[PDB]
Amino acid sequence: IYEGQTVQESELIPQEDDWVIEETNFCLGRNCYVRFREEDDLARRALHQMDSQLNKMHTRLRDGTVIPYMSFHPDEMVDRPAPIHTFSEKPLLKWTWDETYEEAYDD
Amino acid sequence: FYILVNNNKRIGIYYIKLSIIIGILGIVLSYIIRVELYNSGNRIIKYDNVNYYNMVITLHGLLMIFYIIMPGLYGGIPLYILPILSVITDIVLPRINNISIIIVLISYIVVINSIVIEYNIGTGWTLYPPLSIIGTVIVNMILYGLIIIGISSIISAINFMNILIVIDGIIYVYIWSIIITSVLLIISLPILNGILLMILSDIYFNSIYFILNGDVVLYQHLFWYFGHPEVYILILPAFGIISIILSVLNNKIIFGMKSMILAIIMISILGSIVWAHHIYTVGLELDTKIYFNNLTLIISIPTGNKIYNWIILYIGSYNILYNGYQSLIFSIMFIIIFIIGGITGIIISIDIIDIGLHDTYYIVSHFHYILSIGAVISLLAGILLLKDIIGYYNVIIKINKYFGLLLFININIIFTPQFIIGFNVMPRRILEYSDNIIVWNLISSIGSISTILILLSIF
Amino acid sequence: SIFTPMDWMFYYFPNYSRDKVALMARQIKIHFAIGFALVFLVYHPPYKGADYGNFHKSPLYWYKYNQLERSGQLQENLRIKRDWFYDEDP
Amino acid sequence: AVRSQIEAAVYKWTRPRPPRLGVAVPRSPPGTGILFHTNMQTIRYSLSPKVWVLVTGAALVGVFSGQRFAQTVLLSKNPPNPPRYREKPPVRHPHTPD
Amino acid sequence: KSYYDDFKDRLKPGKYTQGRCPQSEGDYRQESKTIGREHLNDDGTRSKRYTVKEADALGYHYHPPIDKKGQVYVKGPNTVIERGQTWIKGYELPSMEYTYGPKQEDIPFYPRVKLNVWGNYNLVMKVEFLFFYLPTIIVFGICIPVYTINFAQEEVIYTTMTVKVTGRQWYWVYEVESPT
Amino acid sequence: YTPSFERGLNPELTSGDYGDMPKPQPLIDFFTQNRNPWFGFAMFCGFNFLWWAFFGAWQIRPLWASQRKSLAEADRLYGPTKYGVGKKYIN
Amino acid sequence: PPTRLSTPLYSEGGAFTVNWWRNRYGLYSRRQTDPMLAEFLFRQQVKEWFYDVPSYNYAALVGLALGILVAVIWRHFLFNPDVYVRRQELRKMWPDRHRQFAYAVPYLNPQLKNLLLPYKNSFIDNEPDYADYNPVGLRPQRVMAIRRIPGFFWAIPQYFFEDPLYTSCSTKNMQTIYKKLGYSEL
Amino acid sequence: TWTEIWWEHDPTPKVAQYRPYVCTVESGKVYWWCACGESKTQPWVDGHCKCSKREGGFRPRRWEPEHDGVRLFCGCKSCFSSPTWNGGCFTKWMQSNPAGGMLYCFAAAFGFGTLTVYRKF
Amino acid sequence: DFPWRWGFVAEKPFWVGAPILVLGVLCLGHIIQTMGQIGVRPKRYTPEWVEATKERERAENT
Ligand SMILES: CCCCCCCCCCCCCCCCCC(=O)OC[C@H](COP(=O)([O-])OCC(O)COP(=O)([O-])OC[C@@H](COC(=O)CCCCCCCCCCCCCCCCC)OC(=O)CCCCCCCCCCCCCCCCC)OC(=O)CCCCCCCCCCCCCCCCC
Ligand SMILES: CCCCCCCCCCCCCCCCCC(=O)OC[C@H](COP(=O)([O-])OCC(O)COP(=O)([O-])OC[C@@H](COC(=O)CCCCCCCCCCCCCCCCC)OC(=O)CCCCCCCCCCCCCCCCC)OC(=O)CCCCCCCCCCCCCCCCC
Ligand SMILES: CCCCCCCCCCCCCCCCCC(=O)OC[C@H](COP(=O)([O-])OCC(O)COP(=O)([O-])OC[C@@H](COC(=O)CCCCCCCCCCCCCCCCC)OC(=O)CCCCCCCCCCCCCCCCC)OC(=O)CCCCCCCCCCCCCCCCC
Ligand SMILES: CCCCCCCCCCCCCCCCCC(=O)OC[C@H](COP(=O)([O-])OCC(O)COP(=O)([O-])OC[C@@H](COC(=O)CCCCCCCCCCCCCCCCC)OC(=O)CCCCCCCCCCCCCCCCC)OC(=O)CCCCCCCCCCCCCCCCC
Ligand code: HEA
Ligand code: HEA
Ligand SMILES: CCCCCCCC/C=C\CCCCCCCC(=O)OC[C@H](COP(=O)(O)OCCN)OC(=O)CCCCCCC/C=C/CCCCCCCC
Ligand SMILES: CCCCCCCC/C=C\CCCCCCCC(=O)O[C@H](COC(=O)CCCCCCC/C=C/CCCCCCCC)COP(=O)(O)OCCN
Ligand SMILES: [O-][O-]
Ligand SMILES: [Cu+2]
Ligand SMILES: [K+]
Ligand SMILES: [Zn+2]
Ligand SMILES: [Zn+2]
Repeated sequence: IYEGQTVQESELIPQEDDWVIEETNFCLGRNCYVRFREEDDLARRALHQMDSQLNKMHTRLRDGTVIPYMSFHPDEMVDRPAPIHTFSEKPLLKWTWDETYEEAYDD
Repeated sequence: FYILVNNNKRIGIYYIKLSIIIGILGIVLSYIIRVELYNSGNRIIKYDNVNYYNMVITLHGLLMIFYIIMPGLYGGIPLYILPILSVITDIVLPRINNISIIIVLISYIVVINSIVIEYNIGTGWTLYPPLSIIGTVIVNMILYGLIIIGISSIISAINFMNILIVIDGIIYVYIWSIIITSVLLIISLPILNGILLMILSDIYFNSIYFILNGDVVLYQHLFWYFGHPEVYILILPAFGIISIILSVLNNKIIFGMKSMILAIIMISILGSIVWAHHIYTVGLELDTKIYFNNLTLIISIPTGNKIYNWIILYIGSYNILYNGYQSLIFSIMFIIIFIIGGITGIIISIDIIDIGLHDTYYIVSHFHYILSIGAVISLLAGILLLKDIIGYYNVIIKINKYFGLLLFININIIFTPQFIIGFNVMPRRILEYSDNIIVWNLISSIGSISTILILLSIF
Repeated sequence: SIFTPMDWMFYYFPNYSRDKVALMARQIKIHFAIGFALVFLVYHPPYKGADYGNFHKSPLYWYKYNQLERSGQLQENLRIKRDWFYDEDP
Repeated sequence: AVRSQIEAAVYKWTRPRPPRLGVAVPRSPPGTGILFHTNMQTIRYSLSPKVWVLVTGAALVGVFSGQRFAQTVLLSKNPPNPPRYREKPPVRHPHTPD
Repeated sequence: KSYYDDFKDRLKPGKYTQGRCPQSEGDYRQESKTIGREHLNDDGTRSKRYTVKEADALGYHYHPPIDKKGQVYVKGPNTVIERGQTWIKGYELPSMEYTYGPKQEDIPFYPRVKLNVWGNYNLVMKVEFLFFYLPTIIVFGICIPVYTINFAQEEVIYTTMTVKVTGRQWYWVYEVESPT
Repeated sequence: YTPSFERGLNPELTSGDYGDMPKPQPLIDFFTQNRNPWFGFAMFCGFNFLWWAFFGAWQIRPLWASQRKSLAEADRLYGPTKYGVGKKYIN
Repeated sequence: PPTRLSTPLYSEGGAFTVNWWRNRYGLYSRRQTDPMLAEFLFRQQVKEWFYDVPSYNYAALVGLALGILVAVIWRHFLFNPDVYVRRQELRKMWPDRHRQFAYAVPYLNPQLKNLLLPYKNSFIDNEPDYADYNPVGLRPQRVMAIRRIPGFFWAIPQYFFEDPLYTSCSTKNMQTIYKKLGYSEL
Repeated sequence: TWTEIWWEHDPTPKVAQYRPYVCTVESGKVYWWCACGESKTQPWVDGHCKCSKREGGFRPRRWEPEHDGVRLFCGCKSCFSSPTWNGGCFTKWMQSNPAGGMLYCFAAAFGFGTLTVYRKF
Repeated sequence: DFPWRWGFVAEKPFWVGAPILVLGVLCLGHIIQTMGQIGVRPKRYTPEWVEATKERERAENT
């Protein structure tokens, strides 16, 4: 069964005595029904909807990396509402292994 | 275009839309029944027109199963998200997907047209001969609908099985539920078609299979060989939805994924070899009855494992997250309701207990708790979970605690008394009844009128 | 194995359970034989099991039986309490 | 007075010992204090095994002791059934044709 | 505070029911004559000519997008060169106030936390074992009673009287042996 | 209804300046919801539905008094003889 | 479960083994396009399914259910008098089917029926032995059991000698009561 | 007991009260709950406790009611549903005084057993 | 963003409105079905018929 990543004792040693877990808010903000503008026509309302996607949002950490919106299933990865053609580029399921080949490295 | 569209997501919406439309007729038929059963004596159906009541119950059962719940759970949600849950773009067989929904509509039009034009008589949704083969042409029309519906079901099953070839990700629990349901259809539908043809042969080709020296019990075996897998075909997609909702809304990985998958597989294998618990009262051999009774109880073992795995999904979830969302409430309500329906199923699995409870309203309440509450609520829960993806609006259902509470209270009022009535005893498929069963029937009737009013509040 | 958590099987019998695929097959085969044996060895055999004079009396049976036998309860329990239908009306 | 003595005795005996972890985790570096905050998702407060048993055991005694209390005080035993006497049945069934 | 008051101005109450004037006052069914809007109706919806009567998927207005070199227009990233390195600045979505309306302030705090997972593999395996075999034990407890009651129904009995019952539409016929 | 100020088990921890923040109250207020008459009406309401769900509607009994009496007489005069406490029940 | 492809997987000989499974797993697979990728996906499936402890519980259940299923099917054909496969007896009128009638009595007296019928007194309260006696002789005479059915029958005492009213409700006592009145023979 | 014996890196509160604080709250207003148990305006942060000063990992807990009414607020500072009360105050008390917990649980169980047995019997 | 009916209902506390709605819906259902049988007086529910059933039960020891 999965019980999280394994941690070694040395990995828990801080480089400063004042380090504490970062208090970054992972609440993306306050939302409601997407509110369109009467002036926007069909094309521009589509742009408005595409700019309100929660799955395009993320939280930036203190080192510049971002933790994105993540889901257990790919149903939450398409634009909401679902467009006619969703996965133009095949989603990549990344597996990890310890195998390696010499061609990838250079000395 | 609107009819020429092959997009699977559009077709998924059409399945949901069509099920709601047909649902109104099913609800009307259901409402006619409880109004009549309010008290002894005719209320809205003349004594000289008792044949109409038999048609109402026959259509209520048929429409709700084949035209409402099955398209909703096996045609609607799966066609929308299944290709998305898989990493593929669209359904494998786009043109077949289009014709399947059109076939469902045409069969519906044939059925309702038969109500208007043919004489109205009924033989139950199970169409037991010889009663089914001595009836009028409305029975012929209903057979055409079922056969036509069978074509759509099988081709849709073929469509989902092809996902195994093209799936570019992991087979999630939900995908397994649809795949195994397709397998059940592939193995059970051809048997149904064969026996239905024999019914047509007697009705229309002067066949003598269902007269003396021809065993009428032959029909019951072949029909229920498809009949029970059908109820498991209805519920298995509901199980898949519950697994997704509970995991997603609690931010918890599905526990025992492989146990869940194997439970679904086990249920299908067992569900294909226990059909004769519908035939306890016909006088089967002693050893035959013991076998089916023993194997029927075994179905609870895999079904129980899924229940417990669901419970641990909800346990321990973060308190800060708001738990009043309608989708979450419905998913939790399903566990509570399904346990009631399943436990009563185990009670009526014991054949000696079943002798008293066969063809009584206890059996009605048994399958209503599972289907009318559980399956509907699972279908509602799935649609609510996908509200943003689907994009429908103009309803107040996402956060509506009144609707959930009122629905739960009132549906329980309809069907809890029917358990009590079963021991009293009141037979099924009956219009009049003795005066001393009025109190319980009256309470359920008040429950039925109340539920219909609640539906108007969502808009 | 019967009624056995397989984690125990993995731990205490590593060599036997080294091939998991083969282990799964034995699990199916073993339980298939049990089901087959029950029908033809427990249910089927004709003209057997009617020796009602040989009811098994476990040690718990005798402990309770002797306890009541020592007192009068056993005699009182076995006594027929009523053998007439109508009571006499005074 | 006696309550205080028994209360102290149970309190001392029930103080939990460090758990025997059933999971593989590292040892926290020496001198590491509080690193998280109170806005973290709340972790349920669970009783220690000894306290849970004592409290749970008391409830079991309570519920069954209450059951015996009701059966012996609140409820009553059936008196012997009334004597059965030979009675005259009705002369005719009310629907017998005349 | 009331967050609705922040974006009250954007929401001007409507005039017509369902957002359209009567067709007599303005014909929203006709295609727009504005240049570059030939595929839209006056009210902004797509025209039937564009989507149905002359749909491109049916062979109307054939215009292959790809060019001779097998290329299509692609918009490049926002590149910046600094500190001896070429960087790409990602596109950040606009403030949720612009798209949704509420002012993004006083947001409740929800911290980062990793997945809630059940631990103690040894304990968990026993729980899974119980989930399977506790129902199995219950089934076994029922099995023996089931066999017994089934045998009771079919027991051979020394009956001395026979009553034959025939069901007919819609009445019952009873045949009994008349005494001699 | 100008509820009272409940200092609590440790009065020192309620001894500060609350400003506009609400001050703790007696527990009876929670059960009455500050004597909201509609909570009390919705309360009287709660007991009625519960009563109907477990025992039936006993608000119809005043109208059923006369017809219940006739049923009681019929059982006593013509129904099967009851014994002991059984006389208390009429079907 | 090894995590490096260099470490081999132990396999036994036979028709259901690791080697046997590897040969057939990728027959219909479009994803196992080279040795490295094929082995990785093969071990991924084996790890996920065969190293899952709870999965073995379902393996036991399918075996038991199928074993019963095959036995009942086979028993009907072999022993059930009403089931015909040969045609010799079906070409004669009913009174002449002597060979088929040979199955009747032995098929009427399976072992389990004899064992469990005496336990009817765990269900019936009055006259549990009403049908015990039958002079015809097609079946053995039944004798009521002395202990309750194991399991969920806590309603009745563990042994029937503990019940003060058990003997009074026997068919013999009731027959005595009604005979004394001339009410009935049984 | 998570803070007491399992994990030593989360802030550990002081119990202000082993009973909830009843307070009237208004919809559309935000309240701040003391998570350290040292505020003098319980169950709210007073501006001088650890939560107000952001000291030792203690921070105020934001809370907002959906509807107006009277709500119960945690005084033990460890209820799972904090700031709201769900009975954790009694549970945490039993951990501190297990002998007392037995008396209450026995009494509560005794009442439940009598009523349930009396009605069914 | 909601019509008047929902704005009115959603403003009240859930446990104030909810019990009232449950009772109200049930009462309306009973009233609606009682409309079609105002003044209907079957003879089998009269006192005379009730007594006759008691006589039958005594004779049949029901
Ligand atoms: C060798 C011998 C040779 C012999 C030779 C002899 C030859 C004989 C020929 C025999 C064959 C004849 C037929 C040929 C068909 C050709 C098809 C073709 O190529 O069409 C291209 C052609 C393209 O059209 P076009 O010329 O480009 O113009 C289209 C428009 O411009 C705009 O394009 P569009 O496609 O968007 O527009 C179409 C659509 C656009 O309009 C809409 O869609 C309206 C907006 C939607 C509103 C909401 C509807 C409800 C929700 C439904 C959800 C499920 C939808 C499922 C998918 C659609 C299914 C139809 O409107 C319709 O067509 C009607 C839509 C009906 C929807 C029905 C939904 C369920 C209704 C439930 C009823 C409940 C009451 C029960 C009682 C009544 C029962 C009938 O197809 C169409 O678009 C039209 C199809 C029309 C034929 C439909 C026939 C249906 C028959 C039903 C059975 C009736 C029998 C019983 C009667 C009972 C009466 C009571
Ligand atoms: C039969 C009497 C009928 C009376 C009429 C009906 C009156 C209305 C009652 C409405 C109650 C609603 C309660 C809230 C929903 C429950 C959710 C929940 O549990 O989560 C809360 C909470 C979860 O955290 P949260 O986030 O704060 O809550 C989320 C809400 O779901 C968020 O939901 P929200 O946004 O809607 O906010 C709701 C909020 C605001 O809630 C309210 O506004 C409700 C305030 C309490 C009102 C209670 C009035 C009781 C009146 C009884 C009258 C008796 C006499 C009748 C006539 C008899 C004639 C013979 O709730 C709270 O603040 C939670 C408070 C904890 C639950 C308290 C429930 C029990 C109250 C006491 C009942 C006493 C019955 C005695 C019966 C005696 C019969 C002879 O913690 C719990 O789960 C609480 C655990 C349970 C504690 C209470 C234990 C039961 C009380 C003692 C036994 C009483 C029976 C004795 C029988 C003796 C027979 C001889
Ligand atoms: C004495 C006699 C001795 C006789 C000896 C005979 C020896 C025969 C040797 C047979 C060896 C088979 C070798 C091939 C293995 C399968 C490989 C495979 O399919 O490759 C994928 C391949 C696609 O290639 P791919 O790109 O590698 O796929 C990537 C994955 O999609 C991406 O997925 P992923 O990577 O996330 O996961 C990988 C894997 C994930 O799944 C697995 O790895 C599953 C592994 C277990 C499979 C079962 C093995 C057998 C277990 C023991 C059972 C013993 C019973 C004993 C009873 C005895 C009674 C007497 O995915 C799949 O396997 C997908 C296909 C699953 C199809 C399942 C269809 C339902 C069958 C029931 C399920 C099995 C239940 C077993 C029992 C459970 C209770 C204990 O699939 C296809 O080509 C799809 C074709 C679809 C055709 C459908 C229409 C067929 C006609 C239907 C007729 C009616 C059927 C009725 C069925 C009733 C069921 C209850
Ligand atoms: C001292 C009190 C009394 C003790 C009695 C002891 C009895 C022996 C038990 C063993 C000893 C227990 C000692 C525990 C010591 C504490 C250990 C510990 O760790 O403590 C801290 C620990 C956790 O502390 P924490 O983490 O700080 O959080 C504390 C919080 O308060 C959070 O607490 P929580 O989350 O643990 O809350 C528990 C809550 C959680 O529960 C839920 O969340 C439930 C959610 C789903 C609700 C579903 C409602 C029902 C749906 C019905 C469907 C049909 C609808 C029809 C509608 C019609 C139209 C209106 O549980 C319940 O509400 C109980 C549900 C029980 C099943 C209900 C169904 C009964 C059916 C019976 C058969 C019916 C046959 C009918 C025949 C005909 C008529 C007679 O707390 C506990 O352990 C509390 C345990 C208290 C449980 C008391 C439950 C009593 C229920 C009695 C039911 C009576 C039924 C009568 C009828 C019977 C007919 C045959
Ligand atoms: C979705 C629909 C659905 C579902 C899931 C089920 C599921 C089950 N059904 Fe049901 N059934 C119907 C729909 C359904 N049924 C219908 C429509 C009829 C009537 C048809 C007609 O006559 O017209 C019917 C009829 C029916 C009959 C009577 C047939 C007759 O004689 O007329 C029986 C008898 O045993 C039965 C049994 C079962 C059992 C044992 C299950 C099991 O799957 C239930 C298992 C679930 C549980 C047991 C609860 C969960 C498990 C636990 C909580 C732990 C383990 C529990 C135990 C070990 C007891 N069903
Ligand atoms: C899915 C199947 C289904 C559903 C939903 C229902 C729903 C209901 N049924 Fe049932 N019913 C059957 C299937 C179903 N039924 C079957 C198969 C029989 C046996 C037929 C026979 O006797 O031959 C039967 C029999 C049956 C009888 C017995 C008839 C007789 O023997 O005389 C009665 C009597 O009251 C009854 C009542 C009801 C009521 C009051 C509702 C509902 O009103 C309960 C509450 C539901 C609502 C208020 C509507 C909710 C909305 C939907 C269900 C649609 C949702 C659609 C989408 C989400 C797309 N049903
Ligand atoms: C269905 C009838 C078809 C007739 C076909 C005729 C050709 C015969 C050859 C092909 C069919 C195989 C049967 C051959 C039988 C040969 C011996 C024979 O005559 O047996 C007769 C005998 C009974 O005949 P009677 O004596 O009249 O009846 C006595 C009381 N019952 O028949 C049998 O017992 C055998 C019939 C069944 C054979 C098939 C196997 C049975 C078990 C099936 C189990 C199915 C579940 C799954 C199994 C999984 C296995 C991995
Ligand atoms: C090249 C591919 C060929 C595939 C062919 C497949 C053929 C089978 C297809 C399914 C149909 C099965 C045949 C129907 C069996 C009906 C038997 C029946 O009804 O008999 C019962 C008795 O039957 C039983 O005892 C029940 C046994 C259950 C039979 C089930 C057979 C089919 C099971 C299919 C399940 C799905 C596949 C599972 C595969 C393995 C899963 C691990 C009636 O008994 P009584 O009326 O009392 O009469 C007795 C004497 N007068
Ligand atoms: O059918 O259950
Ligand atoms: Cu079934
Ligand atoms: K009626
Ligand atoms: Zn503080
Ligand atoms: Zn608290």
